[PDB]
Order: sequence, then structure tokens, then C-alpha cells
Amino acid sequence: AIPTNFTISVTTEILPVSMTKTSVDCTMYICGDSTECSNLLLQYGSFCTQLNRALTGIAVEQDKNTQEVFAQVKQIYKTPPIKDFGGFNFSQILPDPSKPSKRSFIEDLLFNKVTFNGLTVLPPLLTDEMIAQYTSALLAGTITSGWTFGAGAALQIPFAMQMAYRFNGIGVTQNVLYENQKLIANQFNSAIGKIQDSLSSALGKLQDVVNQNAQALNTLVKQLSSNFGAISSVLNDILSRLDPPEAEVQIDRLITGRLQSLQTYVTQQLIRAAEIRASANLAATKMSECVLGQSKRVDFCGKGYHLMSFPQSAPHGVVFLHVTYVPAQEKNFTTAPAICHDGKAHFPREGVFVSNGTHWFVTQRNFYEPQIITTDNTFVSGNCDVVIGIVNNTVYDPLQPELD
Amino acid sequence: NTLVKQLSSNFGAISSVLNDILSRLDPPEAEVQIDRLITGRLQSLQTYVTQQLIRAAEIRASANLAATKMSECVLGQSKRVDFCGKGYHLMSFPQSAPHGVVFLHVTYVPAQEKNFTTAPAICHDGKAHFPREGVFVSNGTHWFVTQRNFYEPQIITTDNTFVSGNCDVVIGIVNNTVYDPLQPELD
Amino acid sequence: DVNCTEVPVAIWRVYSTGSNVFQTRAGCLIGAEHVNNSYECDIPIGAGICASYQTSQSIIAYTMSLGAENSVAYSNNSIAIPTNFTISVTTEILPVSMTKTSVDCTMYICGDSTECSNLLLQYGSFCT
Ligand SMILES: *[C@@H]1O[C@H](CO)[C@@H](O)[C@H](O)[C@H]1NC(C)=O
Ligand SMILES: *[C@@H]1O[C@H](CO)[C@@H](O)[C@H](O)[C@H]1NC(C)=O
Ligand SMILES: *[C@@H]1O[C@H](CO)[C@@H](O)[C@H](O)[C@H]1NC(C)=O
Ligand SMILES: *[C@@H]1O[C@H](CO)[C@@H](O)[C@H](O)[C@H]1NC(C)=O
Ligand SMILES: *[C@@H]1O[C@H](CO)[C@@H](O)[C@H](O)[C@H]1NC(C)=O
Ligand SMILES: *[C@@H]1O[C@H](CO)[C@@H](O)[C@H](O)[C@H]1NC(C)=O
Ligand SMILES: *[C@@H]1O[C@H](CO)[C@@H](O)[C@H](O)[C@H]1NC(C)=O
Ligand SMILES: *[C@@H]1O[C@H](CO)[C@@H](O)[C@H](O)[C@H]1NC(C)=O
Repeated sequence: AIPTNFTISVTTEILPVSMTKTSVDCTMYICGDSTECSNLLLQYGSFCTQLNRALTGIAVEQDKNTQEVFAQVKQIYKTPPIKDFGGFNFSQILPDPSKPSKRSFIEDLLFNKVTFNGLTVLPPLLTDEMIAQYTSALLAGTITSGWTFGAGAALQIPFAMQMAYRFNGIGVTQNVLYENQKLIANQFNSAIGKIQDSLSSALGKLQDVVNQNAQALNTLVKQLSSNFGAISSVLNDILSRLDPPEAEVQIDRLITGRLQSLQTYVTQQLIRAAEIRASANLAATKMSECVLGQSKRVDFCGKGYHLMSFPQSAPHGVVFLHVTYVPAQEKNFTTAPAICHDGKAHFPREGVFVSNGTHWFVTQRNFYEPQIITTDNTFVSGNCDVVIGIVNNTVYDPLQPELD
Repeated sequence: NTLVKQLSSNFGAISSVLNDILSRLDPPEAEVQIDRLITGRLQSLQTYVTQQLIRAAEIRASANLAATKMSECVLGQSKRVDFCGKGYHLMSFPQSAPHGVVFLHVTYVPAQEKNFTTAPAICHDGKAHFPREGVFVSNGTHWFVTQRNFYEPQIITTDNTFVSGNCDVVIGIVNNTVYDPLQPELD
Repeated sequence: DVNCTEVPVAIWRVYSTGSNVFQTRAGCLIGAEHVNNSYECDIPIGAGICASYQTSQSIIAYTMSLGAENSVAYSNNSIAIPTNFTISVTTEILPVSMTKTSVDCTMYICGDSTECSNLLLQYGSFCT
């Protein structure tokens, strides 16, 4: 069976990249204003230093993630002003002048769908303005320059002409693009409409990170109130109702109990950070290959044959649009491994032999385009007798009229 | 270093060094004092192991990456953009380091450039001609076909191009004459 | 997380007040002067601000650039073809192992006491 039509499809993929940078002061969490709490804590020593050497390890990693997904480029490309892209209407995904932050429409439709006792929250190094600036460069690069701006200096090429190369990479001949340019553009511009619809309806991968990294802090602050088996949870009460020579044991218990909860929370941070790192690396490799190139890697860049991708920014994460080629509407055919001619066995150079029971033809593998069999489509390498399934026929010669 | 310093912490025991307690106090009082140091020391030891397990778990990912990069960059060329270094990839030479490995990647980079006019196809005897591999470029007067990555022009032969359909459908096309190299010799 | 109005109340000798002070979203930055130019990020501060040491030599803090800028010459009938090339060599660094540490928990906790062992067997398997 050989397919005879196709549909361009656009598919969506969503990835987390950073959790919120946070920090805790060991002493302001464990103690109130009590000095004796501090002086008893000084009996335990170094733990209140390691807990910051731990959390600061996470805080810098959360920069180096966002730094490394996005900064593949050092040259902010302007978009051309004239939107001549041969029928493609990217106005959904480009930035626009009027918005109070220069996020695209597809980004603003997205941004909406996502929602003290020493606890401190540190801003990120990059702002959402800087992030959205970078992605506007990756769009401008890929639309005007193909892959070349990834490999080196950016070489301009017409968009409707680069699509021919992207088709050539999947074994479809360029005539199949140029004879159909109008129809293909309509399929594309239609599919972007479904993304606006579907996005308007789904961010669970992103949304639940914001949930868990709040919920753990709520657990940590609630855990202040526990008695831990002390006589009460307020240090002033301990220090007033009982003399220090014995209130010492109550304080020592309540410090030990509280400390255990911080010593757990810091590990429940680290083990998550170690998963977000694996996600940032996967997103980095997806961007390096599927956006700045074209990749043969089956189903790595979304379902189907891959053509191109566009990145779009999101809070704490990134979203891709993968544009893919899907074959459809196929017909059955008779086939044979080889043709027998004047006693000698012909094989096709690239395509495959088919017959509609009535005539014999050769056609490329992935899009029905039958042709006359010639000694220029084929090469010869033996007698007919040796290969199974050979079929007798005749090979036309364009050099035969050239007898004159 | 942190783990050795933790031996000096007293955890509310009478003294840091056990031999001080275990000399100056009798068993039934020592046995309620030494009990604290053990709990303090264990918890410092427990924390250390939980740190080593995570750093091991992350180095394992780096070693597993390097083995992927060696197989796909040294024992062969690979076309994964930016995997074997920036640019187009040619070969790589490994070198060793203390606790590590260091690659040298060898990469080709296109440099000087010039602007040209170009057209999707040639319209000939009412028949369109497409290039087999290169792209058509004009220097503003003559029309050539050239490979994509390095300017090296050639005449529009009957044998670089192939034909498919009439001139009517292709949006951008320029009328131009294709050359048949057999035409003289065939006489 | 301190408004610059409040900072003097805790105080280091010069920088109590009376000095260059620069409010930022990251906080109150003092002892460095703001500049309208932009550069690459020498040292990070936060929220798009980076700091550097510069020549009169002083510390300056500035909105970091994202690098340079240029347009791309795009037409619907024009193309650019490279006419020359250069080979290049680059080094990538990967860690592969760390030290094989090993620890004897009985020696560490108890030294050479026997009694400290006789206590430790209250706790069971941990030293295994
Ligand atoms: C292929 O699909 C397109 C879009 O639905 C349609 O316009 C065209 O007529 C189809 N052609 C065939 C071979 O059915
Ligand atoms: C195809 O299979 C049938 C049934 O096994 C057999 O009779 C026939 O000879 C085969 N033909 C080819 C092309 O080998
Ligand atoms: C092709 O013709 C030859 C000679 O007549 C014959 O031996 C052979 O069986 C034929 N093969 C087929 C596939 O008809
Ligand atoms: C184009 O190249 C040909 C090479 O033979 C040369 O004769 C011609 O003058 C060139 N034209 C322009 C405008 O550069
Ligand atoms: C090519 O020639 C035909 C017939 O004269 C004409 O209609 C067409 O516009 C010409 N195209 C160009 C690009 O000169
Ligand atoms: C600092 O305090 C002044 C006076 O109340 C106020 O006007 C200003 O907005 C405050 N700035 C910040 C960063 O809160
Ligand atoms: C480019 O677009 C303009 C406006 O549609 C058109 O006049 C011109 O012929 C086009 N050029 C080519 C060769 O595509
Ligand atoms: C290409 O670059 C090399 C090395 O710099 C130089 O020797 C040579 O002249 C250049 N050739 C061209 C065509 O620019």
C-alpha cells in the first residue's frame, strides 16, 4: 500500500524547568527571641551551617537550569517587518507591540491558567521579560534562517524555499511541496486554531510543582505547633512556669523535635531538585535538536515524521509546538522485487515497482507518483534467473529515438 | 572535614571526650551520659550517608552521559546537532583526566558569505525543471545551480535537473534555457 | 528584604547611611553606583541586575544585557551562500568518578571502649 494524501498536524508538549528558590534561617526557625534556646542550640553545633550549605546548593542550580535551556544564542534577532511567509500566518505565536509585557497571544492565553518565621523566598536571576525576549529570537532565527543560525552565522533563505529541504529530509521530493504550497499553508493555519481552542479549555506537569513546593512549607510551619511531648509549645511558658535548672529538659526536647522536621524538609527538597534537573536536561536536548535542527529520531520530536518546532515560554517551564507530517488515503498495489528485461535483472534506484494490474510503474516510497520505467530510474546487476519473484517486462530507453 | 569537627560537639553531655566521663563517673551515672553522645554521633553519621547517596546518584548520570557521548562521537560521526560540540561534527579525540574525561571536538564552520538571487524552479519548454540537490542562484545575469553549503557554480545541465509538470502551477518561476550536453556530440 | 529607609537602624562603619544607595527588587544595595549602560553579567545579584568592578576604580551595578542585537536581511527571492570555512576545536569536561570512601562506625562512635559497644547493641542494626 502507498499513501496518496497527507495531513499536517500540530502537537503540544510541556515540561517543568525550575522550582522556586527558597531559604531558611536555622536559628530563627528553631528559636524565638530566646537566648538560652540559642545557647542550648550551640551544644548541637554545626547542623545550622550544613542546612544552609545544602539549601544554597539548590538555589544556584535553579539559575543554571534556566540559564542553559534558553541561552543557546547570543545574538538577539529582529523579526523582519513584512509578514511575507508564503501563506503561513504566524501572528499567533510572534510577539506583538501593544501588550504590557511582550508575551505572545499563545503565551498570555497560557500564563492565566497557572495560579514569617525565617522562611524567605529569593527572586530568580532571570525575569519573565528576559525569558520572553529570548524565545522571540529563536522564532526569528528559525523562520528566516533554518538551522544555520545554530551551526554558525545566520544565512537568510526564503521560508517557502527552506520547507523544501525539510521535506527532502523525509524522502519526499520537492515537487510535492511546490505543486501544493497553497493547500499546505491552509492545513497549518487551521491547526494553530485548535491549539488556541485546546489551550483555552491541562498544565498538570507544571501546576503540581507549584502545589507541592507550597504544601511542604505549610507542613513545616504547622509543625512548629507540635508539643513533641513537651509540656507546652511556647518557650515563654516553659521559661516562666518552671525554673531553668529543669525547664532545660523541656527546651532540649522541643528543640530536638523541631530540628528533626527541618532535617527532613531539606532532604525532601534535595530529592525533588534531583528530578527537576533530569527534566531540565531533557528539555535542553529537545530544544537543541528539535528546534535548531531536524531530527530523524522516531517519536523524539512528537508523533509522526518531524518537520520543525517552535518554542514558547511558560512560568517555570517551557512549551513546544511540534509540526509533523502524517500520511493518509492509501491504495493497494501489486509489487515485485525486480524487473526482467533483455535477460538482465533491473532494480529500482530509489523508488519501488507497482502495478495497477494493467501497466507497470515505479514510484517513490511515501507519496504515490507513478512514472514510466526507464534505464535512468534503474540499474542492472545480473541475470534474471537468480532472484526470486522476478517478473518479465520491458525497459524503455530515452536514447532509442536518439538513434538519430 | 565537617564530620571530623562533629566529634567535638558535646550534645549536652558533660564533656566532649568520652574518656573524661568514663573516668570521672561511675557506671550508673556514665550510662545515662554516654547515652547522649551516641545519639548525637549517630545522627551526624546518618546525615553524612544520606548526602553521599545523592551525590553518587547524580554522578552516575554524568558517567552514563559520557559513555553515550563516547560511543556516538568517537566511534562514529553523529548528526545530532549540538551533541558532539557546536557546528557540524567531524571527529573527536578523547583524553583522560583525574577522575574525569576530556574531549576534543573537531568541527567545521561556514564563514564568508555573499548575497544572491534565487528562484524555486526553471521554466523551460513549458516544462518545469527542478534541481536534484543544489539550489539555483543567479549573480544577477546568469543562472547556475550549486551545492548548498559552499559556493561552487555549475551550468544548468539536463543532468543536474529533473522535470515534473508544466510551468503553470509553481508560484515563483523564471523562464530560462536548459542546456543539453549531448546536442552537439549526438550529431 | 529591607526597604532602604530601614537599613541604618542595625548599624558597617561608613555604610550606615550618607552613601550611594540603590533600591532594587532584590533589595537595598549600598556602596555601588547605578549606571544607564548595559554589559554582560560579571557577578549576579538578581532580578536582572548584575554587579562588576570597573575603573577611580569602583563597583557598579547595572541591568544585564542579553548580548548584542542585529536584524536578518529577509526577502522572498534572495539567499546567502558561504564561500569559505574554518575548522575549529573545542573542549568539553565531564566528571566520571569520586573517591571511594569507607567508614568503620564502631571505631568512630566508641573509639576503643567496650562499654560504648555494650550500649550500642541497644540500637541494633545501624552500624551494619
Ligand atoms: C487530500 O486532503 C485535502 C485536505 O482535506 C483535500 O483537500 C484533498 O482533496 C485530498 N485529496 C485526496 C487525494 O483525497
Ligand atoms: C509468494 O507466496 C506464495 C505462497 O507461499 C508462493 O506460492 C509464491 O511463489 C510466492 N511468490 C514469491 C514472490 O516468492
Ligand atoms: C520470462 O521469460 C523466460 C523465457 O521465456 C522464462 O523462462 C521465464 O520463466 C519467464 N518468467 C516469467 C516471470 O514469466
Ligand atoms: C555572472 O557570472 C558570469 C560568469 O561567466 C559573468 O560572465 C557575468 O559577467 C556575471 N554577471 C554579473 C552581473 O556578475
Ligand atoms: C515566461 O513566458 C510566458 C509566455 O510568454 C509568460 O507568460 C511568463 O510571464 C514568462 N515568465 C517570466 C518569469 O518571464
Ligand atoms: C520604602 O518606604 C517609603 C516610605 O514609606 C515608601 O514610599 C516606599 O514605597 C518604600 N519602598 C519599598 C521598596 O517598599
Ligand atoms: C515576493 O512577494 C511580493 C509581494 O507578494 C511579490 O510581488 C514578488 O513577486 C515575490 N517574489 C518572489 C520571487 O517570490
Ligand atoms: C579561506 O580562508 C583561508 C584561511 O584563512 C584563506 O587562506 C583563504 O584565502 C580563504 N579563501 C577564500 C576563498 O576566501
